[PDB]
Amino acid sequence: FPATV
Amino acid sequence: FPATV
Amino acid sequence: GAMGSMERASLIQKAKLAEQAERYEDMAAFMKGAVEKGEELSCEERNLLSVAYKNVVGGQRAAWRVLSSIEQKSNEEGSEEKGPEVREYREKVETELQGVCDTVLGLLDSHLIKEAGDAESRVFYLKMKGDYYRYLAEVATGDDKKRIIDSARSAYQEAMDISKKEMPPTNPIRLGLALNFSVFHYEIANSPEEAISLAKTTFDEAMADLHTLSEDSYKDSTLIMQLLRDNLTLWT
Amino acid sequence: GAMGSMERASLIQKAKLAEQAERYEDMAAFMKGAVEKGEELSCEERNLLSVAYKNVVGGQRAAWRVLSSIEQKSNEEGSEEKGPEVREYREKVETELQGVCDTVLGLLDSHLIKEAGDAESRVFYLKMKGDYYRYLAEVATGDDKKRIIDSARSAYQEAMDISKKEMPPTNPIRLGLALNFSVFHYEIANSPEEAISLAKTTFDEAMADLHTLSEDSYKDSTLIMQLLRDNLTLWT
Ligand SMILES: *CC(=O)NCC1CCN(C(=O)C2(Nc3ccc(Cl)cc3)CCOCC2)CC1
Ligand SMILES: *CC(=O)NCC1CCN(C(=O)C2(Nc3ccc(Cl)cc3)CCOCC2)CC1
Ligand SMILES: [Mg+2]
Ligand SMILES: [Mg+2]
Ligand SMILES: [Mg+2]
Ligand SMILES: [Mg+2]
Repeated sequence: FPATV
Repeated sequence: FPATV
Repeated sequence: GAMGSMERASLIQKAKLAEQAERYEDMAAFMKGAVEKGEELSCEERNLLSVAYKNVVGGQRAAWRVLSSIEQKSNEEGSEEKGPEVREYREKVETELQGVCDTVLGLLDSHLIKEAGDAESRVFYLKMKGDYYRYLAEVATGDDKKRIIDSARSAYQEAMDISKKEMPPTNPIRLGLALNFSVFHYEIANSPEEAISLAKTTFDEAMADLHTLSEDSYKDSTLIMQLLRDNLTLWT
Repeated sequence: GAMGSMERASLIQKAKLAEQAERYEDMAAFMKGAVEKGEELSCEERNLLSVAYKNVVGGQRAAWRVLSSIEQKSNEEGSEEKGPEVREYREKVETELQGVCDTVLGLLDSHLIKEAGDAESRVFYLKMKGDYYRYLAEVATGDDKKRIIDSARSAYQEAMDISKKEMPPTNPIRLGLALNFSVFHYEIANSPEEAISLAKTTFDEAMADLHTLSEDSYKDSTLIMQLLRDNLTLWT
């Protein structure tokens, strides 16, 4: 899964 | 801490 | 609410203790109580709120994905019928997740966003609004799925418009917003080209503004820029 | 109880799904429902029950220790008075922990232990009884602390007596019981010599019986023997 903050 | 199961 | 009798400062203190103890459900409940006191949140307090709910919903999303995969496998050809249990339990987790999202959206709507006038606070809350609609979109399958997706898009777009006008390209809030909106494009809106363009342009404009920063600000901005690069690498 | 309307088999199925999803609170609730159907548990089902509650209480114990350390530091000379919040939140976590322990003890007393006639089931449940009294002892400070400690000791001792009569020295239940009773001696009963003697004797008697085992049984027994060795290394 892609990075989110 | 020591091992327990 | 169960936190109505506790002092605002005590709720904030306990949210910090809960974080140290990795008790994120407690942390979120404390921060919900703090928001419901009705005063605006400082930067530190906004961070506590976001960390708490990110961790709670993060866990629910991971569980949902495990269960959804098992359910998908159960519906393939040659799979033995095992009854309604997998769907039921996926639904249970899903409903809990939606509940948390609705709780956060509710705090934002009553009344964090409307009281947030400074760019840093307003963009932060609008990003959160986009994020929690995105989580709702991840699990949506009904009549309102398009409207849920559009609600995420609209919140992110308003945040982007303010961020571009009011914040430098290295501002960590501006960067984190762009990171997440880019993921929205890739995973939710079926727009990988928009996702890639946004991530690239955001990275490059940040790169060009690093020269203006202190060491500590440089550290903060470059961390998020690396996340943008990580996603670009995943996608290209 | 909220699980009263769900089929026993469906509760067991969902406990397994919850484990895969790392949803240990759900797993425990499902297994509590399954126990409350009133039928005895198979070996696999006993394992599900133990795994669920071990993980829930494990998390609570870790949080309790974080909070207790902060509280201890707050009571040192030169520490600034920060009000009742740390004690309150440690108490909150503590009360939740005690609640879970009481729930498990309740399942064991009503009526798992009394229906368990085979050595493997009876020893397993009596070990659990010792374990959950040990967790209560970890946080106990009042009039009943000695009685709580003695309740753990008594449950472990009954389990040991049966295990020594009825099970081979390599049996994983016998080994795990001895491991945990040894920790009880070291951490709860202020008896490090008894702890070390038990761990050593258990290890050595198991070593001498490995020759009787299949490859798969050997794997199971040696894993727990290594835990005994790890503790001995910590303690000597
Ligand atoms: C009040 C405020 O200004 N909050 C923003 C902080 C900026 C620094 N920061 C981070 O870089 C991390 N989290 C994060 C960044 C950006 C947004 Cl919009 C939300 C959260 C800290 C954890 O690792 C990821 C970046 C904290 C928040
Ligand atoms: C029904 C039954 O016989 N259960 C015992 C199993 C023996 C094998 N096993 C383990 O070795 C581990 N857990 C564990 C051992 C002993 C006891 Cl008394 C309780 C639990 C598996 C996880 O790693 C530690 C050993 C599973 C239970
Ligand atoms: Mg649903
Ligand atoms: Mg553009
Ligand atoms: Mg107490
Ligand atoms: Mg002896």
